[PDB]
Amino acid sequence: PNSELNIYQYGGGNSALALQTDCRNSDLTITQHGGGNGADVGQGSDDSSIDLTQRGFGNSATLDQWNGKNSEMTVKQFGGGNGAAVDQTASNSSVNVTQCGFGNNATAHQY
Amino acid sequence: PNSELNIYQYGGGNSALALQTDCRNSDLTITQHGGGNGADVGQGSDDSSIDLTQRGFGNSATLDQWNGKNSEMTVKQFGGGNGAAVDQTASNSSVNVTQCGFGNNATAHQY
Amino acid sequence: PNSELNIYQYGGGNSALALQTDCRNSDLTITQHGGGNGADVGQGSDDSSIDLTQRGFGNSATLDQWNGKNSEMTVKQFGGGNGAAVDQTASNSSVNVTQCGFGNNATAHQY
Amino acid sequence: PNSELNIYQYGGGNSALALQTDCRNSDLTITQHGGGNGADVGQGSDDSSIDLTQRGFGNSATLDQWNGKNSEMTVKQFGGGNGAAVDQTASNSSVNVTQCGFGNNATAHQY
Amino acid sequence: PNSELNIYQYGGGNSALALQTDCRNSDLTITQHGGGNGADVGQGSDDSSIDLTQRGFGNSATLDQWNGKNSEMTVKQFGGGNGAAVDQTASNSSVNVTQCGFGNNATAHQY
Amino acid sequence: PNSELNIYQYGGGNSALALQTDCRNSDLTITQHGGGNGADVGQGSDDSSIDLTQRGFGNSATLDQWNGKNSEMTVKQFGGGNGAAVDQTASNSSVNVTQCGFGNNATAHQY
Amino acid sequence: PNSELNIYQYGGGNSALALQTDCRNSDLTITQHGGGNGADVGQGSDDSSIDLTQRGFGNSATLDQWNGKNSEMTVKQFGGGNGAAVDQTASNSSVNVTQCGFGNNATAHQY
Repeated sequence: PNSELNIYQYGGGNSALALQTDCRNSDLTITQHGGGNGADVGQGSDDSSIDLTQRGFGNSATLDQWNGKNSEMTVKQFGGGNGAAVDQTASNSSVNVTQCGFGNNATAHQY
Repeated sequence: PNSELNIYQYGGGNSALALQTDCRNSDLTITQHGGGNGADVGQGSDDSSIDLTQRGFGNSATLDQWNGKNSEMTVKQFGGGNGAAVDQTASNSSVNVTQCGFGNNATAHQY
Repeated sequence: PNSELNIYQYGGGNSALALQTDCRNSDLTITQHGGGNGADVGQGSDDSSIDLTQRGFGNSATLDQWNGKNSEMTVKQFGGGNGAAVDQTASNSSVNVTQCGFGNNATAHQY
Repeated sequence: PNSELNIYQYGGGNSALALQTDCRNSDLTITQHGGGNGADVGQGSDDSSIDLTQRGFGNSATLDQWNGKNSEMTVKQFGGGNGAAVDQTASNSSVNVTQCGFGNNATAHQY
Repeated sequence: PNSELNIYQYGGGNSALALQTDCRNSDLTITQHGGGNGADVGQGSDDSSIDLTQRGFGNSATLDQWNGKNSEMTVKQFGGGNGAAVDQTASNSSVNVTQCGFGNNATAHQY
Repeated sequence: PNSELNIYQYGGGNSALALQTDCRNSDLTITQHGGGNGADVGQGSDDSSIDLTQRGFGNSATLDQWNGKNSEMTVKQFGGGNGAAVDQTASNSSVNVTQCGFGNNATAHQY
Repeated sequence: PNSELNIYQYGGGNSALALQTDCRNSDLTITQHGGGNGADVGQGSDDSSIDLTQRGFGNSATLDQWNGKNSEMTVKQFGGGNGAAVDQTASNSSVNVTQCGFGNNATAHQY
């Protein structure tokens, strides 16, 4: 099972927690640009992907992709203080969240 | 097999376009409070729900839920100039967008 | 059972209440142009259609189509302060109200 | 039962009340031009028609068709202050009232 | 069982503690350029590799790769005061941490 | 094969090169205190130990423990500018070099 | 074969060259105190020992122990400019050279 977890941080004060378990041929990528961005990502889904990109300051993301197969996550937060929380369990399914600006809130649930 | 689509406007200058076709056992609800809020919503998903509530001024929402089953979409825009675009094709899934404040932008795509 | 309920509002201060239940293969359409127009429309009839058009200011319509089949109801209110009250329960039946001008009152019941 | 109720009002201050019940394959039509004309028309007869035409001001009409079949009732009031009172219950029968000018009163009963 | 642990230190004030136990056909490499960089690396995984490179000043790294097989760790800290903490126990898995700038904190967990 | 290679540096300008290959059940330790100390150490010997201690400034040590078994090398350099060059291939043998002061040169070979 | 070769140097500028080959259960020890002392020692004799002690300045020693068994070699040079050259090959034999003062020269051969 070729499973890859990548964390790239540029700037200062960004924090990332990542978990990949029982997750075969799947990719989890976190890329944070700027400052004070927080990420918490769990992936336990086969042939699945999670891409998290935060660019700016004070953005928060909590992502959970569990039990699914052939499933995709994209989260892109541009700006300041945006909040994202997503759970994805559906198979052959995809979730996309894109927040631009200040103070955005998004919660997504796919079963 | 009951299908309901509802529009409520309170205030002035709010505009709503709604479409429900091939959409069985499904509810689409559109409620705007205030002024200048714009909504364009399409629902063709069985056993599915759309709820958009706009409260404030200049909020814009474009919602599309097609080919899904047992799917729920909720968009709530509080304040001014919030923008939301939501696409929903997954079955047994939920999208929730909650925008608070001014100038918020959110696009959610869930397949 | 393609059931569609459409409300289009252009201008300011228009209010529409629409209800569609137990209503198969049926369309309800409300179109408001101008200002201060009030609409209350309920439809529970199979293979039926409601068409309410209000163009002007201060027009009010109360429209109820219940327990009929293959029934068409149309109200067209042009101008100011027109009042229409229409109840339709007869099957395979049509009601048509046309008001032009100011201060008109029209009552129609079809059983 | 293709039953149609039509109200056309042009001008200002005209009032029309129309009732259609148990009235199959039948037409009720009211046409008011001008101002202050009053109409009260009841229709409960199968395959039968009412045509009321009031053109002018201050004309009053009280019209009832009940329990008839294949019955035609036409009232035409041109001008000002004309009063008409017509009751029709006979089947396969026709009532025609024509008033032109000012202050005419006409009463017709057909059983 | 060819097990190699290499440490290269250039400059001054860099300190590194490295432990390799029960770790067959596996490579652990530490390379520090500059000053005041701290490293603590434990490797007990078969056919696994850990590569740590710190370039700059005041960077801190804590890396634990345990019980895995065919597992890769890459940690690269460029700049000042970066902190990294990574634990990997998953087999056939890869963790990559890259920090650029000042004051980054990165945590990686892979089981 | 529990094989551990540790280098501790306290102070500034110290440089340490260490390689451990084909070396089962063996420890290589380098400890540098002060400034500008240079060490290069290779270990390929089974059940062997390397202890290099440099305390001061400008000390240089070149240590090669190859093809031996049950072999110990200890080199201790206190002060400034000491040079030691030691090669050890003999099995069940021990080499001990102690330099105190300034400008010492010592060469040790054991086959 | 427990074979030990130890060189202890205290002071400055001391130089020692030491060779132990084919020499089982044997000890070779050099102790130099002071400055400029030179030692060159080869040991290839079984169950035998070499002890060289130089205390002072400018002392020189060339010691060769070969093909003997159960042999002991001791040279003690105290002071300045002392010279010692010793070859031992005899079995069950001991050579002892003691030089005190300045400018002493001693040659020992035992076959």
